[PDB]
Amino acid sequence: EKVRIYRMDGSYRSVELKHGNNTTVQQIMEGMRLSQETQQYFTIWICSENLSLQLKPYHKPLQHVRDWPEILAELTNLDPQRETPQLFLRRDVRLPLEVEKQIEDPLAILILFDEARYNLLKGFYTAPDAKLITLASLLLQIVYGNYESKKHKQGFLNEENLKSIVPVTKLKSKAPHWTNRILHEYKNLSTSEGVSKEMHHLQRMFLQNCWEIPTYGAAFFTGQIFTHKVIPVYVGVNIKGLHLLNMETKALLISLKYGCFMWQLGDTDTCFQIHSMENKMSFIVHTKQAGLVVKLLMKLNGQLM
Amino acid sequence: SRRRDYF
Repeated sequence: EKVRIYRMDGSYRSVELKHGNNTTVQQIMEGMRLSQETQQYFTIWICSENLSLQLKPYHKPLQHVRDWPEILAELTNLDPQRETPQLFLRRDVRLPLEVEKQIEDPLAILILFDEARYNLLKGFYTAPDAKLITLASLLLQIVYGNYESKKHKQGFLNEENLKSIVPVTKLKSKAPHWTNRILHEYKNLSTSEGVSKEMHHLQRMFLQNCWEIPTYGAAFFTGQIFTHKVIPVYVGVNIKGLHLLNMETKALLISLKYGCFMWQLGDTDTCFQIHSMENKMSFIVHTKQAGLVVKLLMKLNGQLM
Repeated sequence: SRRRDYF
């Protein structure tokens, strides 16, 4: 009768299936308490730990849940028995930056933020220290309210506060040196009788600071490049273009805007090639998600001019 | 055709 829909903070809502395991995504949206303005920003994904797939409005979530091992087998080289899929509320990857940039809906801001925060904290955002220090300061206000000196002034910025305001990939070596500027800026949000108190203004300010990160809004895919030397990669694909991360470190390897690179289908459906326009070099990415990536690149580039 | 086109 019912099914869990998660948000990227890990919370979830219970929904009623009008047509049982035949219930569509579109129905489910309407199944929850949501308008077609609100539904403009997100849809349903199905994700297990190592594969996330955006659903069409006419797909049937539960059957994809049922059919996951073969989906996994079609799309990845994972062991099927070690992944459990769940349904998620997450950003529509087609959502143009320009349209998002006008978002005023509290609910949408929240879904979008919980997702941005997850991405920030896991290391999928590369941005300079200044940017990271700003976001951390916003997280402090959001999670702990006004700066209050009695508790903080440094000594209450222990690696476990920190853990929750900076990317996990910066937290052992970079961020211990940012702790002063983080508190300074945190003091200014609380001290600012001009910048708004409210939970959705902070969340929105948070998204504002994310909008320029190159990988913002990307859907990730896993893959490999053969420089015997194999580099495991996340392929990021977004409204701005194509991005490769190291799977281990999250180090950004390359970022390419639509127009400054072209792609070719591999000889088989399990790889694709990227030719640099300026660097005049080529590389191949191996991943059984090749067809996905390539269609998302055609579709998102076409959303331009 | 339909059940395998994501995104």
